[PDB]
Amino acid sequence: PYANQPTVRITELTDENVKFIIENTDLAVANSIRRVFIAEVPIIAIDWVQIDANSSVLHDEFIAHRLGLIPLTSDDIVDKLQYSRDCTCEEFCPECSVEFTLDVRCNEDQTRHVTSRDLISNSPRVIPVTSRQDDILIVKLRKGQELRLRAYAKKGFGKEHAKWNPTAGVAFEYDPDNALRHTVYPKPEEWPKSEYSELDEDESQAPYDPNGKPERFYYNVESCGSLRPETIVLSALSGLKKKLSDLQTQLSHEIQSD
Amino acid sequence: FIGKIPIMLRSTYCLLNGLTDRDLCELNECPLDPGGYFIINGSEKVLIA
Amino acid sequence: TVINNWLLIEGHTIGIGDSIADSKTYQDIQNTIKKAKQDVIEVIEKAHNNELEPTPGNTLRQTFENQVNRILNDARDKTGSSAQKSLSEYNNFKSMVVSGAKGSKINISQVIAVVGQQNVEGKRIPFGFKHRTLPHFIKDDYGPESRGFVENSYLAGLTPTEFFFHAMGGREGLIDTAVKTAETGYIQRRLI
Amino acid sequence: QPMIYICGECHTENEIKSRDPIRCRECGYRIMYKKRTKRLVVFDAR
Amino acid sequence: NELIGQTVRISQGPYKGYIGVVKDATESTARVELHSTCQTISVDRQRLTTVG
Amino acid sequence: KRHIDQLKEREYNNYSWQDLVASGVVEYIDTLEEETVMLAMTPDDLQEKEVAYCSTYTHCEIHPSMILGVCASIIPFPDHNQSPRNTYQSAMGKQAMGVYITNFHVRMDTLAHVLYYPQKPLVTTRSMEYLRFRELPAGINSIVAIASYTGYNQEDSVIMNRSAVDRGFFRSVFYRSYKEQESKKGFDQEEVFEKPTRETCQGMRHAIYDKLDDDGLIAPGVRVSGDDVIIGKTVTLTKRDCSTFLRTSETGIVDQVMVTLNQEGYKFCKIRVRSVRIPQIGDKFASRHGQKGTCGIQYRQEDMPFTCEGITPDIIINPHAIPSRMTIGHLIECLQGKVSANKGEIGDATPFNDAVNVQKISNLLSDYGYHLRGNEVLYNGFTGRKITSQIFIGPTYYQRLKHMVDDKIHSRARGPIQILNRQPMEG
Amino acid sequence: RDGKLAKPRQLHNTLWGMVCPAETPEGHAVGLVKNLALMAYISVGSQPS
Amino acid sequence: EITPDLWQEACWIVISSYFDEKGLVRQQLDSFDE
Amino acid sequence: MIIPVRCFTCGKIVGNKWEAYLGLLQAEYTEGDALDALGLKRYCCRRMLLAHVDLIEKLLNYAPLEK
Amino acid sequence: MNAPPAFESFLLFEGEKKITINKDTKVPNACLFTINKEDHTLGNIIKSQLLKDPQVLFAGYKVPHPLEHKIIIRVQTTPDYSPQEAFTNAITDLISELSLLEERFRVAIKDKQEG
Amino acid sequence: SLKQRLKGKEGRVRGNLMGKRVDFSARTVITPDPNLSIDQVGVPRSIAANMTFAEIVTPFNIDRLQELVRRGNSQYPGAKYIIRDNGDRIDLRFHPKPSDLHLQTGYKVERHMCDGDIVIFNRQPTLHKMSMMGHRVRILPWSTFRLNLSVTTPYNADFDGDEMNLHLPQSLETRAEIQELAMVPRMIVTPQSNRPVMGIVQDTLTAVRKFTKRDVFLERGEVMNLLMFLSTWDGKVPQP
RNA sequence: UGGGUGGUGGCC
Ligand SMILES: [Mg+2]
Ligand SMILES: [Zn+2]
Ligand SMILES: [Zn+2]
Ligand SMILES: [Zn+2]
Repeated sequence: PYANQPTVRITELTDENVKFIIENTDLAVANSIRRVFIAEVPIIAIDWVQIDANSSVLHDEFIAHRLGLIPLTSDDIVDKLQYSRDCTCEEFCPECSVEFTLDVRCNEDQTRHVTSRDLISNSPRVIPVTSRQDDILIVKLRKGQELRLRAYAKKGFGKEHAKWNPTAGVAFEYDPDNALRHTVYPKPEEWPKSEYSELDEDESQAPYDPNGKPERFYYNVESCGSLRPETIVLSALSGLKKKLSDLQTQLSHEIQSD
Repeated sequence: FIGKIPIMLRSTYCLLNGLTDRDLCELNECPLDPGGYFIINGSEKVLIA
Repeated sequence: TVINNWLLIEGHTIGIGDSIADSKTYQDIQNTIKKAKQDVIEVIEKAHNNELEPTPGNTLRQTFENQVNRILNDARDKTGSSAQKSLSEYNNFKSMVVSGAKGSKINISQVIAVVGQQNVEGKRIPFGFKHRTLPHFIKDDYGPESRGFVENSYLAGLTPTEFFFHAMGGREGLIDTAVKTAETGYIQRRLI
Repeated sequence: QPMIYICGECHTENEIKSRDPIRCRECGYRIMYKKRTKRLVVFDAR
Repeated sequence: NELIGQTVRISQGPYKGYIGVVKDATESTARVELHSTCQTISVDRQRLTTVG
Repeated sequence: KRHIDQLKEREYNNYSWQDLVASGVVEYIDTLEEETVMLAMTPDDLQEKEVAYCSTYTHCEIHPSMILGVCASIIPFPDHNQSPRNTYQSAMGKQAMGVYITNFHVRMDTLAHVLYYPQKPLVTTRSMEYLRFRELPAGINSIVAIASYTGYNQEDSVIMNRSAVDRGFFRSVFYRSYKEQESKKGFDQEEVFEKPTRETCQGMRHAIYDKLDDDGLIAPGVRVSGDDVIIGKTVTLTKRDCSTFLRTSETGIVDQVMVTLNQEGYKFCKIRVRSVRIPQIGDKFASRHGQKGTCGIQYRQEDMPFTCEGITPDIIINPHAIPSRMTIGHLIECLQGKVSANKGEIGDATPFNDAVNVQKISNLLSDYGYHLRGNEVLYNGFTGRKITSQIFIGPTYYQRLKHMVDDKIHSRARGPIQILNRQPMEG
Repeated sequence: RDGKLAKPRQLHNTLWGMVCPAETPEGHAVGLVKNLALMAYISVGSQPS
Repeated sequence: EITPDLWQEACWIVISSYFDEKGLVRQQLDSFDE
Repeated sequence: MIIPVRCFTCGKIVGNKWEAYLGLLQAEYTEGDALDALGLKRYCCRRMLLAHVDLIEKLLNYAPLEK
Repeated sequence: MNAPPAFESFLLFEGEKKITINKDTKVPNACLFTINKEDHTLGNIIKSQLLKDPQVLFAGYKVPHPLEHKIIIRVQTTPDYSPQEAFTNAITDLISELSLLEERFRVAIKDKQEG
Repeated sequence: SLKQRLKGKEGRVRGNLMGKRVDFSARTVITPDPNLSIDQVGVPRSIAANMTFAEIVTPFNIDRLQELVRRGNSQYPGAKYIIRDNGDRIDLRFHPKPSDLHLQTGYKVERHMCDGDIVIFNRQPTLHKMSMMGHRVRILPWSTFRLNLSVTTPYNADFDGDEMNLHLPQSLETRAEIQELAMVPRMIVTPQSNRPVMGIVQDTLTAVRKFTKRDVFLERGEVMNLLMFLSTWDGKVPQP
């Protein structure tokens, strides 16, 4: 009647992805963690653009949309900034937003590549991912065309928009051999072995296990570069636990008021 | 003078004849336009066979 | 409500693998088609030697066409039956047909075994040109592949002439759809 | 009131008043495009 | 009415920081057409701020 | 071989198609002459020595697939589809949005649709090279999974990925141009461009004129909405309003305003208004095989199914759309899209090729670590459980039609009325 | 249009390589509107002297 | 010389030349010029 | 019209790989090797570069409306 | 036009109780917990944890409509054990599990970053 | 001539007498929604907020109608007109004075269409009686008519771009006439051939054939998850 | 300033 004791093993760790394994856990918990990776991990991205001049051949809304998808390095600021719907400040303050400025004019004859290096921010701790392999291209300008704008970056998570998703691709897989027979192969021999298969080349799938449960959930969380890949997992666990705590608080309030 | 005959684009008697693609781009007419339609009061009309 | 939520656990699909024979039914289908071609050639040969007894109440051309169509229909039905026998229990066409949700056994036969014979106005492809159906054929040819019998299957692709004959056969459905709407509404209007 | 316009081909900023024949003061080109507005525009990047 | 025909900036709430033009208003609330989306919404006058 | 060799150098050599006609190698044939020729479908097959069928060939087809029109030559594997499906695709191939012309930003066209991110097909036909389709495409390659997921895509409906749409998938912008000139109906009837006032103007609607400037023309970059003044126009008798209004439920942005003179020398102006159209529910999408459908619901990324790696379908279509219409070309295209994406080369789907078949594509796919029939094991997007049936999934070219739902929604409650018979108007 | 005759609407054998067998409207004008094949060319005429 | 079993490559070269010389709307231009 | 910033399906950043992809193509590299030389593993990301047509270059040829 | 704003999925408005409890009348010791502005992310784990309790006789969740953000969790327990205490015990167990998981993950990260 | 004005179709008798254009109508594309009862139709907010239904004030509902009148025409669950018993109507879109917001017992309120309202829902090729059924309204976010799938078969709808009309009865007697005669559940069996017109179709049919096979076994967790979806369940778990 | 005419297209 009590939660069991999970264990974690990490098999590969770079600055782009983390490949770990989770033991002794129900499938629902593992799936929910996988889900929080995608949706509810707060991150900083620009969500307010004012355009002063745009002589480029792409209309203003297209520029704003392309700007919003640029990943921003938010490693220690995401937990310090307040959601704009919660900050009591008037208009926009450094406590809840970051200001960006773009001003590029093409006077030379050759085309001018307006890249993310032309985005200038007032917060050194939040810059697009070109800190130190070209940059994100935004537009191209011909001679006589200019683009001047001003943008604001704020806090959000993927449940609101896909520009706040921190993860590029999250791979999740349990039971690499079809021991539990959740999936049923019509012709088993036609199917390639899984990456984490502990099975010799002769047999196609493990013998049926009448009394087994999903365990040993393999993960491969790849970051789009805005958060360090381990920070994504840590923030996901923290956010899920906080959501449960808030639900428990409201539940206790409702119970003691019935 | 007798009258004005509407001219079909990219014909021998159209200004867009024999021009290089560079000239077409400089004239704000893409080289991919097939022609073969008349312009009447600013509307592109096509003669169905 | 219950079934749409159990389907999330079960799942359902369709794909290329559900439209493949076991490479042993293909040989049977090929043999059946070869035998059908041989039989129509034999009927044609017996016809040009005036050894064809006219069927009761039918002209010589009419009975010739009757035997030809009978042979072709027999070939189509046998190949379709073999294709149905070949399908496994995990195939998706079979699952969606036996439940009556969509399609029918003839669709499975046409996808796997053979498209069949095309017609316009209930007859084989007419001699649109002078005594032939297409420039690629030869004058006064009444063989199977020269009058609109599509030998291949939808999976295996159609040859040019079979493709054109299939387009001819398809156009009739569109024309009938165009006219049926125009007539039924008027009929019902007068009735009411 | 000055109602600044832009020529179609030479793109030279030239002023024309009300009830005046539309013409670029040079190059005689007769196509004029209005300049961009001054009031604020705000686009959300969604 | 002063508020009608004014460019306004939403000061607080989820819509904080957005801009628009007031179309109709009452003694309690007002209707603002958002410059960024193809929809007109209703917002409280207290959370409003006229810009320009 | 000499003719082909000279043709291959036709930018150096002046050798062209005309020189080929001159040497008496090809010959134009009309229908009546066609009545008497003997035609060979292909030389390397129908001219070799066998039991003599005709052995008297007088011509040969250049390529059999050359008999299709412009629109039907973009269908991949058309010889694998039922006949009416090709006709339906040809019908709906003229309603897909895309970059309709390179210089679309200059023309002041009416009802111009253009897509943000058009892409060339991953699997093309050799014929669409001469249609310049790889320069003005219309459609986006999308990971399509054929499965019944939630029952929201059953009767020819589709499910789209909300996150993908947020990433710009199938986003499109919609232009619309307005025209208004001032003509003299008489010396007492003269129309001018002038901002109306509440003091002297008698006939007026409930749309205020603050959006436009003193010139009477609304400047570019100004948000507009339904029943908003665009060109402040008055008439003389005294002053009555004849100004044009942006039509209801448009809510665009004035893109550019041009001012010029007609032949009579009157002032003249065309105003273009642009609007961005996110692919919401109810929009119409169609494959290249006559598989039209309307979006049924949009799930976010964490709700869609996924593979061993985190690949989530962009569109999910019902399995029941295939068997009745027998669009096996759709399945073959989806299967070969996977091979084209993994191998990195653009596949070929010329109608009558005979060098490409299901077995070869299956082997090529097996050589990359996928199931040879293109199926994959998906996990349920909500509970994370496996699905007992393997799902067919792969890239496929979809194209977004122009029948948007926001252009068709309409309701009435005691609106305007006709004059002759006092009944509600129409339209 | 509005004619019950189907002979002018059917796909004749002679439309091989001259007219698209597939492209046609499906409304009341089905079969009465046609599009050229890709290689088709229309003769322009010449004096028979 | 004969072109055996490499005809797939050579078959589309003549098509490319034909569409380079004559456009897609050559009938309209020819008729109007005449 | 221009390279998308992010891959539509998964969300990988791809808007910076276009110039590198062209540069690799202007060499002995084939597309199958250029793509995974750039680190594009999932075919959803591969098709994003592989099937993208760049109309911005053609659009840059027209004279700008201003000066 | 009729597009809902993006924040309706996770934001509570004025006068919207996060969780509401109603006593089911068909069978004894049954309750319906209606949680606003939630999705499968939370209901799935709550239900899965509730099934490990041997005093619970029924536990499931459903989403009445994917265009509306609220889920209903139905729990039925043995007579000597209220559903509410079972629900809160499940919450505590999940929180403890997550805390242990994050701690061990931090330990593993430290181990990996220094060989 | 005068004869042309009423000769045939689009004439007087056939164009303005046996067929008219009516107020209180809507039309939009249709998309599937398997979470609605077969007698429900999902309408969008913009359509719902534009079509009104007059309601008689009564001491049993005066408070709610007063609140709706207070809300106005902008906020959705509001009103559009208030009609005095003498025939005069007071608009609500032009910020009326607070004195006119007061309403008596015999007044009429032109409130917006809320949930539970009754509508007529037809498809234009109206062949037989089962193409003009009545549904109950449920308002849903996006802009499209959503209807259950078992109801598509009578209408011959296809969700491939089709559109359907929506007529809103404007009187209590008409509402009771529709509710008691032409609700969807009352039209299950046709009198044309004494057999049902609505059946299980598509994924539901395929999966119910797969579901009731001899070797379909479910663990307790999935059984509870499925029983959560039975509206008529009695709360007793059957013995396995 | 509305009427009239034609064309294109969507669903059966
Ligand atoms: Mg339909
Ligand atoms: Zn702040
Ligand atoms: Zn000038
Ligand atoms: Zn990707």
